[PDB]
Amino acid sequence: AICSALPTIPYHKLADLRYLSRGASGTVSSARHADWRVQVAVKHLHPLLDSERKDVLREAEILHKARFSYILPILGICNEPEFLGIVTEYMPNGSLNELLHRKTEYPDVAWPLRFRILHEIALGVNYLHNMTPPLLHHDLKTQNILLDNEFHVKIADFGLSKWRMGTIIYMPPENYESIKHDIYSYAVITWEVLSRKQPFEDVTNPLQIMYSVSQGHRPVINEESLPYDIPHRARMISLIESGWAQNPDERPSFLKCLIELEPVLRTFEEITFLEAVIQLK
Amino acid sequence: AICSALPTIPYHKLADLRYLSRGAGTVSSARHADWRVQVAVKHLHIPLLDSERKDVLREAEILHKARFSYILPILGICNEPEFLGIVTEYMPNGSLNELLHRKTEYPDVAWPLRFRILHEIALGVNYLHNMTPPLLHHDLKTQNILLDNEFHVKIADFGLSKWRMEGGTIIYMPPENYEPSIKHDIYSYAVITWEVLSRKQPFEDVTNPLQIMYSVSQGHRPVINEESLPYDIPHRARMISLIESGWAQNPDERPSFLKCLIELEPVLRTFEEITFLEAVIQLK
Ligand SMILES: CC(C)(C)S(=O)(=O)c1cc2c(Nc3ccc4scnc4c3)ncnc2cc1OCCOP(=O)(O)O
Ligand SMILES: CC(C)(C)S(=O)(=O)c1cc2c(Nc3ccc4scnc4c3)ncnc2cc1OCCOP(=O)(O)O
Ligand SMILES: [Ca+2]
Repeated sequence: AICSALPTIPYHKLADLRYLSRGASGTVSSARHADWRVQVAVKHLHPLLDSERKDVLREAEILHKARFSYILPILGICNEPEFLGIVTEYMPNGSLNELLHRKTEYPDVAWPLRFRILHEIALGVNYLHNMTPPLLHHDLKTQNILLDNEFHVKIADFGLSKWRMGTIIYMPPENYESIKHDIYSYAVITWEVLSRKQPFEDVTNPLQIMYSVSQGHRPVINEESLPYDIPHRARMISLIESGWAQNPDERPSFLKCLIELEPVLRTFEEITFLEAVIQLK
Repeated sequence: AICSALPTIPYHKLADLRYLSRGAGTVSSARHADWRVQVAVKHLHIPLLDSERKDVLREAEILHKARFSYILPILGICNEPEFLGIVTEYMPNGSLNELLHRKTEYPDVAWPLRFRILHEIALGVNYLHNMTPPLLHHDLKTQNILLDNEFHVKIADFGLSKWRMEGGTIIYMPPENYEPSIKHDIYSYAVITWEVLSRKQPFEDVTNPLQIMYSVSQGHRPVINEESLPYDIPHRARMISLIESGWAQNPDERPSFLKCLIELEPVLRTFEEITFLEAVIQLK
């Protein structure tokens, strides 16, 4: 019956508070804890509403309960009449979205690192699904896979997460009008990691995406999207195709997904991961 | 308020249970059958005394409560009539002790990494001291500073730790702790700093540890000279000053970890980011 309380952080302890980004989830700022002498990230509201207050506390409780090696570590809650935010560790290398799509900043993203990121996303989500009761993330995207100083994964944005009791490109078609949601989002992420392409890039209207996916269309699998030189290409296409299956029942569990990925990750020597990171800006 | 429960891990979920080391308990590596991750298990030497049981659950609770970036992350408690242990993340690069003293395996341990390790030990301990009530480690040693895949620090062994409200080595113990304090950890930290910068065993020339205690109680400390600490150590003067104030005979004259961090922050900024990655690739 061992319990841990989430610390409360007085707002005045957050020095050098500097805006990072703004989204549907909230505003993100970087700061430094005055006493802990560490860099932190604060996901705050930035006009006060008590409905938004309950949302932030809900997210903070989920993150506190869901602590694991591949989940964004929550450091405390900053709860004041003036300000409200979730204080977490600062991820110096940002998101998987930027790593994949900022091609001038990152001309090369070595295969070992790409596969390690995919393994760690699967490890993080599997942990969530294995909790009592299971936690389902329900908003996985390359924007929510944060990367620490050594490009290790930290899953963020627990705003839509649910206890099993914006963009639509990662959403399973049955969700337009389930434990099998996250695996679908994961198959799209996998495709995106291996291609460095935006899913449905040639599609201008998101209603056209939604209609196509509802009819069984998926991001294109060919020589141009997934080149023949991808290590374990056949096996990876198989995983992607089972993950984004039209029938949710036919999509694998993250356990099955990990049992498949484990022999692939063992083909890479340990030093090749370190070498991949040192190559990166 | 927001509370988190420490998961309970059935023993049968720990596959490939292999012995790592034994000490004042036993540490084994395993893999979680459902989580598909490598874990470390600090368990009792396989007889189950109810006094030893309370000790494990006490440490498990301290580790759960003390979660931070530089503290060994607890994953769960394995509590069964058959077996009892603390399940944590596996630290693939072992301890600071091995890094420093396994000189054939590691001929060079670059200065940036050494300073980063010292910064992270100070960050970890400072966090403990800043809790309400403060947590005091009371058993810091190079054997208890574990190193992850990229040689980032994780402080372990909370067995002697306390809330400010048989064993081994005494070389990190302040002389006032000998016979029957918030200033204990800073003393252990000064010895660790000396050890990191020298790659030498404190009081190497002294065969008997009781002779060490007699020496320390008299005001003797590990030697500070050209041979122990060469003149080519980056920020040598500043570091000697930190070490000497940290292990002072008078506890009142020892700095807080905050003061220690405020001093170390400008030193760590002198090193370029790539030098930390380079230091780690050299060690592989
Ligand atoms: C995602 C991004 C790269 C556009 S960012 O917003 O600039 C960013 C976000 C961070 C974060 N976000 C967070 C914090 C708390 C919670 S509670 C649930 N979900 C969250 C998410 N957390 C940690 N570190 C972050 C770092 C970020 O960017 C890195 C800085 O980029 P740069 O200025 O280019 O060096
Ligand atoms: C310290 C060592 C290197 C001699 S080790 O014993 O081989 C070791 C220990 C680990 C650990 N210890 C632990 C576990 C749980 C608790 S609860 C409070 N304190 C602790 C401390 N935890 C995590 N990883 C460890 C890794 C260790 O070995 C390094 C790798 O050795 P090898 O497999 O031979 O390469
Ligand atoms: Ca070597």
